Amino acid sequence: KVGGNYNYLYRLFRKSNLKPFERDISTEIYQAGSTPCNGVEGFNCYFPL
Amino acid sequence: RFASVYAWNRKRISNCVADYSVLYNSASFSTFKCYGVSPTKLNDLCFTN
Repeated sequence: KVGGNYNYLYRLFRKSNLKPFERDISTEIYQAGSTPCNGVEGFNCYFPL
Repeated sequence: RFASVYAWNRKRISNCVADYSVLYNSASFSTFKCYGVSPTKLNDLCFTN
């Protein structure tokens, strides 16, 4: 649709790849740096979907 | 002092060993995109220049 049909999403980041026919709907932030994410991005982390 | 973007600076990095984890694990960067390369495997890859 015009402006984008944001109904659909995909996982952009994960700490490790899926096993065959695995599914992962978790919203926990992906970690790129030293600390845990504590619910925020840029602070060592980025949102995976 | 950084460059003015119309006169953007370039420096050759060569004949050296990198550790891009020192960069990517730091929290101070607001944006860290990579194209054709993944920011993690960047630390396993190697380059001519």
